[PDB]
Amino acid sequence: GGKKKVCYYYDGDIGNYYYGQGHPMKPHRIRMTHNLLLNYGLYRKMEIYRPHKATAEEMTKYHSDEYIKFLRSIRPDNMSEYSKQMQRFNVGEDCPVFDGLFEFCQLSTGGSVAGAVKLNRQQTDMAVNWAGGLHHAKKSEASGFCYVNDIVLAILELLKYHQRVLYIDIDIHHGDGVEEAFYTTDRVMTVSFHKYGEYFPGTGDLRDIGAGKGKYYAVNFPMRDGIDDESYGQIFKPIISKVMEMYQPSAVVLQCGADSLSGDRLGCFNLTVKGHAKCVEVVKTFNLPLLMLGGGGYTIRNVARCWTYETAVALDCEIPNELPYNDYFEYFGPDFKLHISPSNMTNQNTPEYMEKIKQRLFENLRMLP
Ligand SMILES: [Ca+2]
Ligand SMILES: [Ca+2]
Ligand SMILES: [Zn+2]
Repeated sequence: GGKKKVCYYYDGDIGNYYYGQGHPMKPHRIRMTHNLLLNYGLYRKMEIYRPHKATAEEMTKYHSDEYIKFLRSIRPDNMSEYSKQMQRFNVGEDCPVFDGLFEFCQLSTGGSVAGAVKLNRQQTDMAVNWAGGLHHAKKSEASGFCYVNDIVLAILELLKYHQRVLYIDIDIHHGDGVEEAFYTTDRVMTVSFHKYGEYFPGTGDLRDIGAGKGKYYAVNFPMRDGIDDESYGQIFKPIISKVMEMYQPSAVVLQCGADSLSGDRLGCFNLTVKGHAKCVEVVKTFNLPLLMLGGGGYTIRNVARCWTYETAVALDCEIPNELPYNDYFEYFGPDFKLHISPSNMTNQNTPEYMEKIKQRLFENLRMLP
């Protein structure tokens, strides 16, 4: 399918937002990512855009007027005047109020949508927005560190020019927000691979398959602790292949949540950057308008490496394992390499389990026209 034109969305301000003392979600990781790919000379091969700030008008194409209205108003100075509404909208602990909250959502969202609009116009083959991928956010509620669901809004944009859009979610956590939004339609197929069993967000069972017009247009691959490169690659390509064959989308959205990497602070998977990036490689080969977003990721050196590498994969541009000098060079010790080693954790996902789940999803997929 040849080399592909990549467009890439980043706001220099994004790293300055702070969830608070001790919070694992660190918007700084995107700036590190940015700096890393810059120092590898990857700006030479792609177009760089600074997203606009998405507006409430844009946000309410999915979200309720009341919830956005709230997000626009809530500040740390005025919290105690909003306790009820906070509780209503699950803003308080997991999803803290911080300085610039709304603007952060605006910039996060603005890349996802600008990416979609760019793809809609047939001006890029791939769009990259690492600040996006906030799959947990719900119509009137924040969840799992996400406030505004940029993915959904982006898909609402793609649906303007595409009958069928494929959403794939390789974050360790289940894409409930996206799944939920599109649960009753066939215009969006959602595919989430994720840890399942006593683990946020609690949804994403094999048996969760959509409803109504959208029965079989939601697909879930529940996994256990310690999944590795061979196990993941054993099933990702076969499943993505069958899905492409049966569903035939004309646009793909790929959430590349990096918390599925080995050594993640909150994750319990054992993938490498290469294993992780293999997913991007597989979806790439299909040659469809492809929007790539971020998501989870809490060992921030590993997040930087992951998305740097995956941007380079978008570009089909080989980069050395020797990290170039960069503004965060010390975060990458003691090795200063691009690629990571798996840990020695047990893979609870037997080869047999992986084959069984895949055979069951195959059954489900036979049910499409
Ligand atoms: Ca997932
Ligand atoms: Ca669906
Ligand atoms: Zn996650």
